[PDB]
Amino acid sequence: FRLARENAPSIIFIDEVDSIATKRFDAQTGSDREVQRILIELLTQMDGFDQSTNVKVIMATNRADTLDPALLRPGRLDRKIEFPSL
Amino acid sequence: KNNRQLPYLVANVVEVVGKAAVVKTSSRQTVFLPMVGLVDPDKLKPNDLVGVNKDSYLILDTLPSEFDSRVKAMEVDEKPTETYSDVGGLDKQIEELVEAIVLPMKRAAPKGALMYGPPGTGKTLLARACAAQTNATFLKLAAPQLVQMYIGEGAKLVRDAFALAKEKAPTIIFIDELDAIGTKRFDSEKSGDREVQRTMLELLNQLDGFSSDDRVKVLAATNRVDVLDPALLRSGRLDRKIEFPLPSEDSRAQILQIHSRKMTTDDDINWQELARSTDEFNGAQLKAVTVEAGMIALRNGQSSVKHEDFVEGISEVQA
Amino acid sequence: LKQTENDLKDIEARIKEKAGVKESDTGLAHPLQVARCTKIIKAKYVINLKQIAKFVVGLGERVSPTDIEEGMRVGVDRSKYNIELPLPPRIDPSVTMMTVEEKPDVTYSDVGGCKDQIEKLREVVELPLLSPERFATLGIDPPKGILLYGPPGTGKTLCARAVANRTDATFIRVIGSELVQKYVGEGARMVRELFEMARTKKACIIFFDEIDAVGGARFDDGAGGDNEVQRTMLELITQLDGFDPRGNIKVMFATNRPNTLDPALLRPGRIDRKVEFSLPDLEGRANIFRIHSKSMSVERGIRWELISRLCPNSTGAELRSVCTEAGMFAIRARRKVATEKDFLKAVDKVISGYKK
Amino acid sequence: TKETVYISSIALLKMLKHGRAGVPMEVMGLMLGEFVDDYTVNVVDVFAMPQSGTGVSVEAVDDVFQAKMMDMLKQTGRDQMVVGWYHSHPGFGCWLSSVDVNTQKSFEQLNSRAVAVVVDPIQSVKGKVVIDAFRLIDTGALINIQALIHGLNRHYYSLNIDYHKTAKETKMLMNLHYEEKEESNLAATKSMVKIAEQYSKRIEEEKELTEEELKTRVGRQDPKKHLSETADETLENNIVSVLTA
Amino acid sequence: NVKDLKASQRVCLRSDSYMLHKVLENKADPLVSLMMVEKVPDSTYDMVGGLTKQIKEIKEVIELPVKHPELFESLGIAQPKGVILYGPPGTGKTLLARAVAHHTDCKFIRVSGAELVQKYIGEGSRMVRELFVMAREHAPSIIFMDEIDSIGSTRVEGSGGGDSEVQRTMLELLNQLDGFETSKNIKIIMATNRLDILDPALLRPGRIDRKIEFPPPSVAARAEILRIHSRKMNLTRGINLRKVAEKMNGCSGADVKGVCTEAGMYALRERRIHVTQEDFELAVGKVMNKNQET
Amino acid sequence: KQEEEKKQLEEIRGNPLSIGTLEEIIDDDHAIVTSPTMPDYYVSILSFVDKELLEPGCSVLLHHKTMSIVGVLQDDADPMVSVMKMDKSPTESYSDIGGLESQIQEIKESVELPLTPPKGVILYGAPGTGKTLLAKAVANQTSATFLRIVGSELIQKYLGDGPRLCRQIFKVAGENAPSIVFIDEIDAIGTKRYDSNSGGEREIQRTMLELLNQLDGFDDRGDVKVIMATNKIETLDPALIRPGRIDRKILFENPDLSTKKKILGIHTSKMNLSEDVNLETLVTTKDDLSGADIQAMCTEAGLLALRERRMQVTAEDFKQAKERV
Amino acid sequence: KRIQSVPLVIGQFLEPIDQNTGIVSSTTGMSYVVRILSTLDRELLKPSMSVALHRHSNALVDILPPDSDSSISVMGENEKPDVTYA
Repeated sequence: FRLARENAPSIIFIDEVDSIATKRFDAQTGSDREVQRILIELLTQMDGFDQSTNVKVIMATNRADTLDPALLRPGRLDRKIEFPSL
Repeated sequence: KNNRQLPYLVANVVEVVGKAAVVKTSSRQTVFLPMVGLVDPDKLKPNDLVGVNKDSYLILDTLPSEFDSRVKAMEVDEKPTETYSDVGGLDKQIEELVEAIVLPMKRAAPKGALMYGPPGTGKTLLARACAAQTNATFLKLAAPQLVQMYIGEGAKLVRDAFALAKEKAPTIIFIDELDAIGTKRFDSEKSGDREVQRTMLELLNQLDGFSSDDRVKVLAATNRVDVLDPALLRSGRLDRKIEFPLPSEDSRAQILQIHSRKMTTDDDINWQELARSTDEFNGAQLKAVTVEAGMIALRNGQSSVKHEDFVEGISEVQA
Repeated sequence: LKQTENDLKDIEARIKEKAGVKESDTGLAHPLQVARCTKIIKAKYVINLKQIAKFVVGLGERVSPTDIEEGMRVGVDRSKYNIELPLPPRIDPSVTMMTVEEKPDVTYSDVGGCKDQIEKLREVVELPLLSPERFATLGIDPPKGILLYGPPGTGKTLCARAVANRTDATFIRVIGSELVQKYVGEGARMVRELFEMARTKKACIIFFDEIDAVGGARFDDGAGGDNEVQRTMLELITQLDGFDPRGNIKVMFATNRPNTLDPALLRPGRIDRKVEFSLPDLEGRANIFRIHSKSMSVERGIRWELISRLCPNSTGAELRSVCTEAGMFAIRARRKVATEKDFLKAVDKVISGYKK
Repeated sequence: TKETVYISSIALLKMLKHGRAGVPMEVMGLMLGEFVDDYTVNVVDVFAMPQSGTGVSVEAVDDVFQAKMMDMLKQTGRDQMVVGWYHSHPGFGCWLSSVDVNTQKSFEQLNSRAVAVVVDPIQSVKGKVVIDAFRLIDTGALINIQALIHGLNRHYYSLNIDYHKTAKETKMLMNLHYEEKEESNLAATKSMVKIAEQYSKRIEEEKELTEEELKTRVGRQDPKKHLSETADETLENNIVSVLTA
Repeated sequence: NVKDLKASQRVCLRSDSYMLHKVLENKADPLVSLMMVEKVPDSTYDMVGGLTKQIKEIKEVIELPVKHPELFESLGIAQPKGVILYGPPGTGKTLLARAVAHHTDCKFIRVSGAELVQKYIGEGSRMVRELFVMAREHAPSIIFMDEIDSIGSTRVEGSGGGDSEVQRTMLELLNQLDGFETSKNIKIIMATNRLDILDPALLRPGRIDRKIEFPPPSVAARAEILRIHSRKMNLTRGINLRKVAEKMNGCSGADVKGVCTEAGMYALRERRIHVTQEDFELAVGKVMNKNQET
Repeated sequence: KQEEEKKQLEEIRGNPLSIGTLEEIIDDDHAIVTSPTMPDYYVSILSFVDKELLEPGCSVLLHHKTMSIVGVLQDDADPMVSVMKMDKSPTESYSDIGGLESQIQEIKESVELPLTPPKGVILYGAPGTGKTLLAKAVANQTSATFLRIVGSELIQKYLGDGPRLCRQIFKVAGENAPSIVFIDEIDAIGTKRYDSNSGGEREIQRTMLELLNQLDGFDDRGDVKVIMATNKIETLDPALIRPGRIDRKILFENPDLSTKKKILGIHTSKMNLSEDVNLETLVTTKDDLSGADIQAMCTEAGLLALRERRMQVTAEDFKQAKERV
Repeated sequence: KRIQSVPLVIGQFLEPIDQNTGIVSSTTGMSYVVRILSTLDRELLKPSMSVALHRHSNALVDILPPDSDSSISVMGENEKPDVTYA
């Protein structure tokens, strides 16, 4: 992400971020503490970095549910584009 | 000069161009070398023991089958001499054994048969009987060893046992309660238990890996097997689903014979009465009756072991 | 006068052992679990029992004149490969923390209530420790090993100790937790020294408490460290099977659970008889009480029969919650001889306060 | 105590070559030279013991091959004193082996005195040299004295190395770098191929500096530093090409 | 010297000589795991402005405790060792926490609650103990419990029994911050619109000394919050923000940003770095959509 | 002088030498050692000081040579025992704790009474009023060596310390006799879990079991006694209980209004007040608080009267302070 | 110059103690007082960097322009993607 902002303008994209968007809702033991760091990371990184857009954080979503509005917090994930089809 | 140290760190080959080899140490260190002198391209191979000058990473020696893990946990009984008079009255599938093992072995075929039926009837014995009869390496490796916290480790264990017993092939591989690893479940959840599946899947592909080898007899004992696959009954895989139910009454008197056999006795004994009053013993319960009887013989004061001794071998609760 | 004296106590031994020191420090190198005699490439002559360069000397005649190699560690590690090789490098926990009591204080002690066991013990243990001959004359030997389960050791060990002492045989009690400890061949060697001292003590009871401690039949060997635990179990089983003379030496396993057994264990010719510790009963408690009482100053006008009347059947150990609880009632009632209600209240109290 | 070691750089490099490739092993073998009066450790030569699959040892020394050579060397006219011991000690300042000592110590017997030459062939390659020679004991000293008579002499205890060759090979050395004319002017008159770069290189200099100068408005990167060192590197290299034209 | 030496002390050891080459600065690095410490964060409280009444209350439950602890020690009390905010959510309450925690010059720490006690024995509670450690190192450091507080920006809505044991061990630390600590202007911010799911032992002072509730808010708060957020963005004169905030209903100070973003969304879609008034009131309803939507 | 006499003893060593752990002291006056860097060598002391001064598996003076034992090295890293509160005739007496007498007699009859029987007690209930205060009460009332240890303090993940730690405690218990054995907060070394294998800590049980091995290794006529303080009842061995040895589970409960009033009358008067403040005034408004919120009502009352800017606290402040804390 | 040379090792620059000094990391995790570029200065010096170290001289030879691909498990990299829209 910094390397991208080292590469700024760069791109940030994610394949089904809803995979990491799932985090521990309880003590979830194995495999779920990364996304704790990693989801909240971007949450901390979205919510914790300025708006000068050389880089957009993009995320593939067929499923936006395991996401959190912490992502959806405006100024951060503003744009929601829906693949129709249809 | 060169030779040797006790021992070297061994390493596993990758390339064998034609003169080229890289290995990675028992210290976990990848080194190329022109394939060294003391070693042979066939001896040369991944998963290998090698005398290797550690400093030079020059493979000094090949190292053979050796203090290499047999997985001390794993338990080998080599071709134990056993007959089919171990547990009597089972001569029924003792034929099926011969039909699935001896006859396939001694002529040119399955790589083994599927047992089922309660042991203590000496399923193992009939295996070990076949292990003497065919004179094939008996391997009883506990599925307790095969169920693993490590990914495909029982597979590795089955892999070692595969080779290690095939080292000693002709072999009868005797699986203890196949239903332990006899579970692939039904679905995509295999993360949780890959092992019981994948370890099973390991042997299957090792079974799917030969047919005409009758040296290898993979003999899977259960009280009854759980899943059934045309794999699980297959020529080249477990071919023959083979029962060992608790044998019939004087099939057990035949066992009770083998049990009432070696007791010094007064001949009060009547097996069939015992054998009918006892019911459906896996053999040793007759012997439970019997050893009680012998015990009860001294508990009856007799060195001779009598029907009463045995009916008191019955009397100590046989359920 | 006092200047230098500490020096040659050491500097000598220092410089002296500084040979042995530098006789370790060659190739960058009792009680061996691991000899580290390292990367001697000509030669390395080492058992490394270790995750760094685990090593073994044998397979072909391999020794070294005094010393295989170095480490200060010279030897076979603990897990042994060939022999000796350079005299013992080995063990590891002191000798044995297991219990060996010949002629235990229990002849009849918690023997109250347990007789079935005790009777089952008798032909398994008593009559053979009396006369293995009759069993040879039966054609068998006694049941070569005997599982005991239910409440352990309360009377269970004592009941074993009984027939041990009832026959005055040596009673070897062994704790499976002692068997499963922090190094390799932990129980093995002990199980060895057991089997060593077994036929030394023969006409004796080898008794295993906590065979659930060593684990029984389990898939837990899949973890990879429990193999040793199993290997110890393997060791024992492997060992115990053949060479324990079980006409004289008695093989007995105390446990909570009879089912947990490694299938090898209950096999005929290994464990023939399989017994539950018979729970101390209305009578057993009384006498088990009565003995618990004798340490205390207790009323003898009252009966431990009387107390055990009130009590349901509980472990021969807990029967002090009956008795020794009234050492206070002795001084609570200030009856140096604690009275009926003293222990009745104890039976009240401990069971009242029990609620578990 | 201040003792004069003298090496044939031949033998030096010979060892190096042998030692450079010798990694892992400490290279082993003779050390050919003498002692001129005291202090004087001469080296004409040296050589590999052949590989020791037993590694460096007092044992792995074979005096067969030396003689073989030494004969052929005597045949060569090649003859010296074996003056000590030189090995390749990867990442070793330290000391070689008390063995190596004992090894030598067994051997310096054969002389008035010897060496065990420390080499880290690793640390040798650095473009500077890494090396030492121990012989741990003295007569008295430069005459050190006490610990011997007090016994228990152990230490690193280097000797003081030197070496000499000649202006002769020096030429033949500096001959390193028909010839020049073919080798020089004209042989690297290739420039113009890069004029673009040669420009662009020079071109790029410019920017770096407006930058640099600017900061004038602390410590280095300084506004008036890299400026010259930058616009001065493309000045010359750009003038030498003129010689061709 | 020997005496100047201290435990943990960073030094130059003579490397190969394994004697001290010299002494260095004994020192270390920060921590993570969802309890991570954030070092004197930066925000100012006038941006949720119009809420400064509570902020002035926050100033009296934090800043004036933090700025001058002794005015309350001249008062003689134990000034707030922890702080609460209560009432309408969504203003960017984190700012209310931070802007003061910023103004106070205090490390504002963020600790996800449910992980402070866990299934792994010692794993969860280790966070608790270490949390007590690296917080006070940089004291004054104003702690905040993540995944607890119902202010609504930080809201997980705490938890009843999951955070309770966490609380019980933190309330342990919060009676421990009431122990030999007496750590004040070391404040876990427990700022919650919900006090039931958490033990009443927390509101027991020394954990939260000065119990203060942050309302309202309303048009006015937002209008200001609006006038704050719309202030940043270039606008079109003639704009009446009160009307816009009069349009605003069920909206909050962070949702106020939505309006300015949507009015900006409008105006940037209007090809305007300026923004008219209409966009905002249009943005109101459009944010009043999402305020009412989902 | 003695400087050099000693210094030569240092001059022996050489230096800097290696702090390193023992493994097995051996009578050869060698011993096998333990290195964090894991050279582990069977090696000798430099003998003036004593092997006996140290234990197998302890950090000892070692050269850089073979790690030859140089002599006695602390390994001051811990105290003389594991983690302990070592007290004798401790501060807390049954009087200082407010009325706990319900279970004071439990700790009295078990420990105090026999000292002229069971070997000790199990504390349960709440700390800071019942358990900790009771802990020292009869310990003071028997006036013996009170050893306070928390299972979290002892929560040893190293295999064998937890026992050795407890043994280090039992080391004191035997020598420092009469020794009150107190055991605090066992949630960790005392939960026997389900198994001896596969991720369950033996050092849990192994600590406890040996602690229990040493626990079950003593019972008395009232001299030396044991205390078990924790909230987890069934994670523990019944042999750890061993009914007949510890039959006392002392489970504290919120001090009843009078026992409260004693902790009140104690802790009300010990925070300044206005005679407006009264016990039954403070008794009644309570829900049956712990002995702490007794105090805590009284404590804050100062602060709330300090919030009134008065050292003599009103009746409301307490009523506020309690209904606060 | 030739003091510098290639066969170096990797670490992570931690922190300067002062100019041409600092604590860094090793890919062996070694962190020690070492030297750095006298080449760089201050603004030239970079406060955390993958770094270049001599083995024995063991000092900072140079920073490493930022490393990327560790685990994690990397990132999407399509440099000039092949897809035109429509």
